[PDB]
Amino acid sequence: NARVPADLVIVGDKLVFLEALERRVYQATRVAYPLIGNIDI
Amino acid sequence: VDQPVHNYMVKRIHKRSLSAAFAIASEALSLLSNTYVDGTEIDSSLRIR
Amino acid sequence: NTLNFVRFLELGLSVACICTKFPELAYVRDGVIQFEVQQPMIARDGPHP
Repeated sequence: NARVPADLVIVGDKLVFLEALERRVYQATRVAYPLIGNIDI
Repeated sequence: VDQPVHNYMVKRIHKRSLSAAFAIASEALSLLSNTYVDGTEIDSSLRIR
Repeated sequence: NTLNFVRFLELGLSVACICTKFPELAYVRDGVIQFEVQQPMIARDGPHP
């Protein structure tokens, strides 16, 4: 195992990660970030 | 009256891939192939570049 | 009264610039700076180039 700087939050009774990877990945590239999907109404 | 049930489920894999490209120019390819060597003090810098 | 003298280094605006001394500035016709910036790459598949 290795020590890694990463935030951990508590939701309900479960300890989960909370990652928002937009600077480590998808920064200064030519690809669009997912989770910005569209809807049709 | 009820009897206990057993379930059997089977899933299969799905195959994908990744691709990335890498290019070298014609001048760099000519320098790396050690063809037309001349002026060994001025072409060594271009080969190192 | 006596004036309160201001030095540029003690001001908070000195953090916004890199001052440097250059005596032969009157002889400089043109001075340039250069940048070499590279960018990362993500790898994908499917109907993409």
